[PDB]
Order: sequence, then C-alpha cells, then structure tokens
Amino acid sequence: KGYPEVALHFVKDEKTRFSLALECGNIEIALEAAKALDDKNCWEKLGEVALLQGNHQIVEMCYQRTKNFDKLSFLYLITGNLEKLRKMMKIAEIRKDMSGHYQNALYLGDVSERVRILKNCGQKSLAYLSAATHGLDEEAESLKETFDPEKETIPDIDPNAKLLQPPAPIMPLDTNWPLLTV
Amino acid sequence: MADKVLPTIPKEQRTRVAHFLEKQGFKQQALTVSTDPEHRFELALQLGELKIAYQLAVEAESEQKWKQLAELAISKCQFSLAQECLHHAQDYGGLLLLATASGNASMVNKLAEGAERDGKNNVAFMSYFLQGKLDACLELLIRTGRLPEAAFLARTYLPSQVSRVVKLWRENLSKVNQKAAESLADPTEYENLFPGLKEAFVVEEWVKETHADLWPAKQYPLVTPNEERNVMEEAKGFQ
Repeated sequence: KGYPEVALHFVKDEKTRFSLALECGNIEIALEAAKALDDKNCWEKLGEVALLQGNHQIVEMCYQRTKNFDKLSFLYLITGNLEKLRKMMKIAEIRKDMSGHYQNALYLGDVSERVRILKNCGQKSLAYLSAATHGLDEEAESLKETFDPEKETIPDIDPNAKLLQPPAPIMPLDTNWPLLTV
Repeated sequence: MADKVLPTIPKEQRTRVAHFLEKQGFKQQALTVSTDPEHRFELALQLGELKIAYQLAVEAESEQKWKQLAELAISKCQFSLAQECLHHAQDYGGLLLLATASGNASMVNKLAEGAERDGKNNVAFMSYFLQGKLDACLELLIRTGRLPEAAFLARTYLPSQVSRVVKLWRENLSKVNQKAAESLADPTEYENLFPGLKEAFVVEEWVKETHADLWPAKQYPLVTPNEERNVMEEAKGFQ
C-alpha cells in the first residue's frame, strides 16, 4: 500500500475489508472489522497487534472476550492497583482450580483462597504452611489433629522470597499509556 | 519348617513365593524375602520403609522412580527427604507446590537457575517477581521478545528501563517503519516521563521501604515470617 486513502477509493465485504485490515493494517477497518470478525484467531493475534500499534485501553476489551483472562489479570497486577484482579480471581476460582490460586496470592498478602484451598488439600498441611503468619497456624492444626495427624517431617521452606515491587509515587503505573505517532 | 527350606530356595523362587506372600498379605515378610529391584520397589511403595526404600533406590536410576516415589513420600509427609529426592529428581512442579506453600528464597535461587531452564517464558517471570526482582523479570523479557509487556513492568514499578527499553522496542517498530509505527518520547512531548511526575519511583517512601523489605509486616504470625501486601500497604505506599 501507499495510504489507506486508497482503501477508501475502493474496498468491500467484511471479509475483504478484513484482508485490508491486515494489508493496510487498516485497523480502523479493523475495529469494526473485528466487531464483525469473529474468526478468533483473527482477533487473537490482533488485539496484541492492536496494542502493538497502540491502546491497551481498548486492547483489554479485545482480550476480554478472548479469554486471555490471566493475561489481563497480569496487566492488572503489573500496574499497581488491586481490585480487578480480585474479581477476576473470584470468577475463575469460581470456575474450579488445582494450580492457579497462586495467581491471587503473591501480590497480595491475605488470601481467601485458603478457605477453598484446604478443601482441595484438606490435609491441614497446606493449611498450616499457609496459615501460620496471619497468626493463624492454629486452625490448620485443629483439623490436623482431628484427623489423626500425618505430618512428621518438612523441607526448607520458611517464607524467604520477596513479594515486593510496584509503584510508590513519582514515575507511574500505567493504567493508560500515552504515546504519539511522532 | 519352611525356613530350613528357605536356604534351599534362591533367586527366582523367592520371587514367586514372594508374590504368594504378598498374597498372604505378609507384606513385611514379603519384604524380607524381597528379591527384585522392581519387586522390591513396588512392594516398597506398599510398604513404605522410607529410608529403606531409598537404599533400594540407592541411586534410583530413574526419575520415574522418583516421581512415583515422590507422590508416595509426600503422602507419608516425609518431606525433608522428599525434597531431597524430588530435588534429586529436580522435578520442579510438585516440589514448587510445597516450597511455595511455606515459601522460600533459597528454593527460589536454585529454582531460578531452574527457571532459566524451563523453556516457556511465563513461569520464570513469576519467580522473578516472587523473589522480587524486576531486574530479573526484565532480563528475562530481553531474551523472549516480550517487548510491549516489558515496557509495562519497566514503567509500573520503575526501573526506568521504560526509557531504555522503549527505544529498542520502538526501534523494532522503527524497522517496521511508518512514523506512527516508530512512535517517540521520554521526558517530554509524547510522554513527559519524569516531567509527568507520578507513581513508580523516588527516595522517601523508598527509604521506608528499604527497611520494609527487611522487616516482617506483622499482624500476628509464626517463625515463618510476615510481609502482608494489602490495604495498608496501599496507604503507606502512597505516603
């Protein structure tokens, strides 16, 4: 291409338009095109690409239907703010899990996952390991005893790695990212 | 009576009968006769002489043994050792689950080393983070070509690599010319970086922080120290 001014003289179907949407990279036409795409993969590349070209404010949406949920979550934790991830956490916790809860815990201190977690484990082991620091090792023991306990040896693991970093005043976050064509 | 006979049975015999014994459910006894590394092994799974099983393993000579065994060990909650085997296995995933649950840096360094090993980008990041190490996360990105994303981190939690990194990303973009594609500015214009003056760097909070990293946040806890990371955190952090 030479301009998408060209696109303007002629161009057609959403499918065709779409082709243009890549060919030009006409992402204007893409936007609609996208709306009208629904050939996933198509999208699937594209939001990123969209991001790549710009705007994550939008990109987030794109991805939203796309089920790169975790990725969005990742964006949220990247940024230095706390809720959105948590609802999402709810809404995927709520959609089962055996290895994923982890995502909610680190950037946090406190997790509620533990209430659920114990149920998956329920050997008071996880519950203790997890438990002890909120000053709450104790409930984990109560059950553990009730069972007829089975713990007897442990390996290193004493909380020793830093869940730290993110964004104190001066020099941002990025909810929204500015740029310029220049 | 049989015992007199017992001298007068060897290798293979012991095995068959061992299976019988096993049928008898005289597992221990079955153990005593035990006679094949496999045979010993499976029985050992059933049996659980844990240390003992290790000796049989000796050098196991198959992670699969360790994998199988790991599940077993873990069941027995013979973790110190389990960690040693699993570590010996260096079978990262399960091992991670324990290690993480109590938590641990040391595990993390060795693991970091591991993290480097694994071959998909993503895990290694969590680690880098987990350790608290922007630096690590960012270095990692350099290899993978995570570039847009790397910029976000570099921005958010400022190592001001956003400036450094952005130039390079932009360069790629640059390669793929078009001015919009090029995209440009750091202190001023398009971006106003340090002139914007907003939320990922500075000294004072940071000093407080410097310490902070060192103590345990506290609320009420165990020998397994504190750090929190919630509402409170937000407030001080702003300060």
